Amino acid sequence: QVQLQESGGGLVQAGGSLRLSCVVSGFFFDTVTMAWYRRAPGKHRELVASATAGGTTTYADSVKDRFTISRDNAKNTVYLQMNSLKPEDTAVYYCNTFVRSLSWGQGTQVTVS
Amino acid sequence: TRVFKKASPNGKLTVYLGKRDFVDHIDLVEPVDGVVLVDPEYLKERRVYVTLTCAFRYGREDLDVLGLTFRKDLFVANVQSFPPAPEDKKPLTRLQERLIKKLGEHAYPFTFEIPPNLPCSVTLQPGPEDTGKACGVDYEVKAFCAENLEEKIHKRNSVRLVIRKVQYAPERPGPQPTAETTRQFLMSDKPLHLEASLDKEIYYHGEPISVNVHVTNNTNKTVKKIKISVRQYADICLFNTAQYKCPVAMEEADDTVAPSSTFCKVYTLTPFLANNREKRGLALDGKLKHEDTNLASSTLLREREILGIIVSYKVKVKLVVSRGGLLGDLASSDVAVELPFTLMHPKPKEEPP
Amino acid sequence: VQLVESGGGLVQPGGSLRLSCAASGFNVYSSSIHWVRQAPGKGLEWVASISSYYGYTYYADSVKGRFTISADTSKNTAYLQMNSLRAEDTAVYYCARSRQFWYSGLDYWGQGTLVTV
Amino acid sequence: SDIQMTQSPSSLSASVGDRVTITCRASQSVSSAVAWYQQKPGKAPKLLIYSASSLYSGVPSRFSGSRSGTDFTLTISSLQPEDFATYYCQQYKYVPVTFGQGTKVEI
Amino acid sequence: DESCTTASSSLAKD
Repeated sequence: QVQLQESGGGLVQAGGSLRLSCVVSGFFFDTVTMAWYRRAPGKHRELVASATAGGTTTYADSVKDRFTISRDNAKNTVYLQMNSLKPEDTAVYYCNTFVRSLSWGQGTQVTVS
Repeated sequence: TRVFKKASPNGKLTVYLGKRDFVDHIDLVEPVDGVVLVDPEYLKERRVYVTLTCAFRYGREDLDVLGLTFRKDLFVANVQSFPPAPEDKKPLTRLQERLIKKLGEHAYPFTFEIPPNLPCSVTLQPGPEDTGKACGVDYEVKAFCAENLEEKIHKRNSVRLVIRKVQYAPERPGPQPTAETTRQFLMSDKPLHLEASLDKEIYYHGEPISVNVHVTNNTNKTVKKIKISVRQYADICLFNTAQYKCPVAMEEADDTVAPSSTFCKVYTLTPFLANNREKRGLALDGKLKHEDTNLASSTLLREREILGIIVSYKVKVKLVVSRGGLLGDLASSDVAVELPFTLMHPKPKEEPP
Repeated sequence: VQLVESGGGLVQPGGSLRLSCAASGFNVYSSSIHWVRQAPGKGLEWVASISSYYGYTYYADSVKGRFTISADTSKNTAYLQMNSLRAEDTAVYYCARSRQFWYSGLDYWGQGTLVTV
Repeated sequence: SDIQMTQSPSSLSASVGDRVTITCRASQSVSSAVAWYQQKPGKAPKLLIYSASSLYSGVPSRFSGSRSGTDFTLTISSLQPEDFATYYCQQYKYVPVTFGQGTKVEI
Repeated sequence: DESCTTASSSLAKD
């Protein structure tokens, strides 16, 4: 079985902040990537990811300079900090990775007014 | 539209293909285009291979392990997707550039060309006590990560994907399969003339076959029984060449033709699977995993000799004739005729299976 | 090309009916035949399916053990034996056909027969 | 267990010329196995769409199908006077095949 | 010591 759960995320006002996290379930998480994707309303599903263990801070440059993308070992989770959130930042965020090519959860969801 | 994906157990590799069914035309093959996503966070090995393997899978007769097979290769082609090969310079398909647009720079295209005159995907029906792998001819795409080409590939560091080579019925129907035979007996002066024909040349799987039968009995004898049979002929040329004739459907009408009279009747036969699960060796269309598949489509050849398993069908019409008289039971009294025809799937007007 | 149902009417609870579905213009070994019922004012519920080509039968959970679907391929006709009928089984029983190679929806339907229990 | 085919809305009203969108979400993943049927009252069902988006032969071109993940959309671009009926979805990737409750479109 | 099943992902239109 594979449990995945994006955690948090909801109503947010512009110029504020967020925090998200998700835990993989089952795998021996020794050597790994975290191939996060994220969606958009009625769109192709696209990549924003980083953070294997050992110093990986990588981005698709739409969302650089703002996201403390950060993994974890003992909890077996990996986080997402957000700042000053854009009408393009409003989306449906997944936490996939092609370790088992995880069928995703349901995605948290935000709003900018 | 959609695409297929499959990941390795350890996640380092994810093979992408556009479709599983590849249409085999007369001489050209459709290209095998796809991409391989290699995650650079884990790549260091500096060489990723993808391998196309055409293998003959069979079970060993001396081993009592159900499903235990060995694969004899018939065609192997390799492409080094990462880094880009210094020699190989190939154009990308529109599908491929879309895949690159989706995944990003970490997606490396690969394109394999299957040469003509190779066997199509055929699965031999397993026996009652085998539940494992399926024997016959199958394709496999294996993409893996290694230091060089000699090393034995660990299965967790790999991904295999079954694909099928299929054929469809020709657009223009061929000439009507007809056959006649003339038996002149030694001690008899009038001959026995048997005529049979099919309504057309191309049939679909599960479609009725109409056998126009014309018997001209100018003899003194009487036709006692009419045996109709659809037999699938399979020629397997690998080490040696073998052949067998296996009846897959039949009806024996006891219709009798009296002397000095004519006969005309329409017989209808349908070859099907439901009454054939107990047989061994029957040819079936390639399986993806272990799901049931229909009777093997007719093999289309190119005029040379082709490796693998070549399938064909003929209709046999057999008259059982009475004996006695001068020569007793020494001389056989059977009369046969054979009628080749084409059994294939119609061209998909919309979407693949 | 025509599908025709038969053998409907009123029956007291606990009675039986036998449905016939005469097919014509197409075959039985290249088509799979299905029965789909519709309760008065309710939705569609699949109950039975037969693939003569593969010799397999499929049933809805509500009819397992009570309904038995068969086919006379020589007469191009399917049959559905229905025992232990209850009042909730009252519906219009449709005969439908699908392409065996391969399933592309139920493309021909009969006018249906009324069964009141 | 049984695949649940949540079809929504159960009923909707629109005028001649409106673009009608009938969604139907499957409780679990169904690949391309979606059909759309047209049944008129007292009449037998008519096949409209097969293999999620492939328009069946002889069916007017105003009908089209789409798939976004496990969501499926039946669109009637230019609503014609005879397209008022009950529309059913169908999954057919897993046995047993189960149908949706239906969406009755009325003027 | 295992293998994932063959799944099916998205591809945008153009």
